[PDB]
Amino acid sequence: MRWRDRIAVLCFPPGLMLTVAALILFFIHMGVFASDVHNFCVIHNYDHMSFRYTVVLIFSQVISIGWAAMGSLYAEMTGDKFLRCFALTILILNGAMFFNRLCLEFLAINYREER
Amino acid sequence: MRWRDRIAVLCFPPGLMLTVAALILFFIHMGVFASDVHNFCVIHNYDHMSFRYTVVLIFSQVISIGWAAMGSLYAEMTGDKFLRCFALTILILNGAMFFNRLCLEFLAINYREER
Amino acid sequence: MCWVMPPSVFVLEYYLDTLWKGTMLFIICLVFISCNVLREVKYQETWCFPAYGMVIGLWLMLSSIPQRRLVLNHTRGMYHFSIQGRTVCQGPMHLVYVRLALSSDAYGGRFFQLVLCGHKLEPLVLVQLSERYEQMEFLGRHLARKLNINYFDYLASSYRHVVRHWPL
Amino acid sequence: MCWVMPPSVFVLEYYLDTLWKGTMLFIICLVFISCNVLREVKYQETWCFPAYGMVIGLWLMLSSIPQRRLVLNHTRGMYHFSIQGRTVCQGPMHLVYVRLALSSDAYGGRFFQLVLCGHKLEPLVLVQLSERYEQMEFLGRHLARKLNINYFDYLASSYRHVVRHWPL
Ligand SMILES: CC(C)CCC[C@@H](C)[C@H]1CC[C@H]2[C@@H]3CC=C4C[C@@H](O)CC[C@]4(C)[C@H]3CC[C@]12C
Ligand SMILES: CC(C)CCC[C@@H](C)[C@H]1CC[C@H]2[C@@H]3CC=C4C[C@@H](O)CC[C@]4(C)[C@H]3CC[C@]12C
Repeated sequence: MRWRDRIAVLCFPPGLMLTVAALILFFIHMGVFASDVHNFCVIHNYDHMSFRYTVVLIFSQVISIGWAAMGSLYAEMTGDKFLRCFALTILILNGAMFFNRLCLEFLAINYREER
Repeated sequence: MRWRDRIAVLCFPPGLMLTVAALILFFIHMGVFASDVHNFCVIHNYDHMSFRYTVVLIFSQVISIGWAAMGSLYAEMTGDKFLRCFALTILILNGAMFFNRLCLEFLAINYREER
Repeated sequence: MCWVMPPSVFVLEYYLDTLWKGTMLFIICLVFISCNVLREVKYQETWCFPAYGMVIGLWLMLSSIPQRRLVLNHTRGMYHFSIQGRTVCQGPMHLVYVRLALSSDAYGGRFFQLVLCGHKLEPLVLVQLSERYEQMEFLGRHLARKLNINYFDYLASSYRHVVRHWPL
Repeated sequence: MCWVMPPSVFVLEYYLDTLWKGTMLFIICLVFISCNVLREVKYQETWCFPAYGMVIGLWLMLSSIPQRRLVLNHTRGMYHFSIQGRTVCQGPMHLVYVRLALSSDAYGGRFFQLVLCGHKLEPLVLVQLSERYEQMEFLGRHLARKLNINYFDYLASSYRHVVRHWPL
């Protein structure tokens, strides 16, 4: 249809947008991961490293993972290989980045606080 | 067509993308404008203001103005009112944005350096 | 309400209820803003949960809708999918139906809903009452008296359902 | 080279020269990276001009294009627009033309180019030789000997141009 009008309004076509949201979640979480690694390696400024927001961005991680999955499932029935490849690539990169941040946080454990 | 395939590859449809580039220039330039006013008003840490990059981001400003104008001209013949309204709104916001930053630089002229 | 809505003089109009969810999300966040829990002793801050709630609520609020309508005008109407502004779906019959759908849980309790089927149409979910079967095709005959098109039932054709327009 | 190209046995194939632009942009900005001008006395750094160079060259390189082809096969081919992978434009004749285009400066010097007109087709820009008209329609007759479709001239029909297929 008028993608034009599709992108017009009232709302929007099926899912899609919900898939590209995982992309911009990937963008911001990659930026935060880069800042974490940068502050861990050279500058050594543990005062302003993300030791403080710990569980809330992990919850953001998991809702983004579920969102990318649900978008892939809700976009697979279009019958076109490109959309499926798009969604599956986003799922794979989000899962890899989640596991990477989990390994990073489990590694830097002696640096936050003690209970 | 298959916007799908349009967004597929090899390149892309006419202009468009060149119009939405002005949008993300507006994003980054409004970001640095916000940082500049924030440093001017309360925190007062002029060492880290945008005193150092002053002409290159002005050149980026003028190239974004020209880009948004050329995209509006190159997308007006689609015959659809929504695209014209889109491009004209981006042109207007970029122009008012540019005049705002020109005024602010002309105001803070005693804080840079002197010849 | 039984003799007001099924007559449905000419066109029908329809909306979505997602604006209720957006308004409730806004109310919940505005409660969450002022004087929330003070868990600095938890070595964490939970403002990002209402921030994500605001992202979701703002996106859901953006789902605006002018009065989803068709050409269910009691004439030879085309049943063209109509929206104030843009129009998308057009078809000569054979697509607008009314179908009964069933849902089940692990226990086996059955819930009955109804959908006006078509290319990106709106459903006919009844007002929170599905435990018994009641009358089935009586409201179906009322829809037939409106602009008879279909009244589909569950599973295949078999029996116990009526059709009015066919494309062969 | 005068003989080899006109027969253009069956299909023709075509590409773009924007890859050259991306390549020279990358080379120039790579030169710009190492040991540029030292204008810290100018109270400024000019690295963001080549950063915009990165951006422009990387986008211009992204315009990949596999061998733009048609159904100019010397048969009853439909001249359907063909690309390795996707296909976009289809048309039963009446759209693929060859047209002479003219450009002028403030002085009045005339420059002549050629375009295979159609729905998002590719042009026939000759290799940097346009001061005189030479023979004009002899190459048009050779295109006609290929798969005769049109040979359009400037302005309206009038005279001095030949048509082969018409939709009336
Ligand atoms: C709300 C939804 C969309 C999730 C997005 C989370 C955003 C809002 C969060 C997650 C990552 C966060 C940043 C992570 C790191 C830094 C640097 C630190 O020294 C102070 C906090 C600060 C500056 C945070 C600000 C807020 C932030 C950007
Ligand atoms: C290259 C094209 C796309 C234009 C993009 C301009 C970008 C690269 C420029 C413009 C605004 C710039 C930033 C403006 C402000 C700051 C804070 C200052 O204390 C140091 C420089 C720094 C961190 C700059 C880095 C480079 C920057 C982000």
